[PDB]
Amino acid sequence: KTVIKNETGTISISQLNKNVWVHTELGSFNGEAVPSNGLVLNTSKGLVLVDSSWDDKLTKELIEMVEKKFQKRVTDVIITHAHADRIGGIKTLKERGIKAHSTALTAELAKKNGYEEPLGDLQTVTNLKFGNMKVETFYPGKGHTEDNIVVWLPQYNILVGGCLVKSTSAKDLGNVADAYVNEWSTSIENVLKRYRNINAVVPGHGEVGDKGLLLHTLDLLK
Ligand SMILES: O=C(O)/C(S)=C/c1c(F)ccc(F)c1F
Ligand SMILES: [Zn+2]
Ligand SMILES: [Zn+2]
Repeated sequence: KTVIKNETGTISISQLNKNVWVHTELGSFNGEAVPSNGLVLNTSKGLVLVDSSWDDKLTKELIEMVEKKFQKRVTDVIITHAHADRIGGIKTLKERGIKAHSTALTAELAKKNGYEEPLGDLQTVTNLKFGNMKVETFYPGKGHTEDNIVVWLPQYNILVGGCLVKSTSAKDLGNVADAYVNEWSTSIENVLKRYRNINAVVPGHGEVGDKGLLLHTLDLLK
């Protein structure tokens, strides 16, 4: 697939189909680069992102790269939980007039932790349409965090698992300070029950996979 990088290599976009790309950014933490993934949706009414990035500098540069390439503005972002990889660029979004969608719980947690607040407009199931691009958001229950949601593209059967879903390279659950490891299995089961025919699964970190990433996450939770 087509892969396009910034000069530093810290931001990359990879094409999944004509209108759907994965964005990946490296956040540097004590000398260790840590990548994280979101989506870029190229719609007839603008660009929509699933997730920002670790901080405002990276978010600014991601927006600028995609607006230049796709020749449209970023209009909306969906924030999938209130950790820095997802929400760290919220100040940039607000000051540019980019709408930052989230559940109410994600917005409360953002505020509790000193971030600017997203809209708190998403429910347990929300169906959005941007141009011709359909987007469903789903709260499956607690897992990696109490608030994590997934994003589904029904025209492509693409699931953005976010940090609820571990990549094949993840050999443990990672940081579980804010996680609910009992509920996590049930939450993944709720995803597997809702979306029974999945073409790709985008984890929060690591390589794109398929429903096997869900099953891998269930095994890590044993
Ligand atoms: O494993 C992950 O998906 C994530 S988001 C871990 C994590 C976290 F628990 C707290 C803060 C943060 F900045 C993080 F990156
Ligand atoms: Zn997280
Ligand atoms: Zn994460």
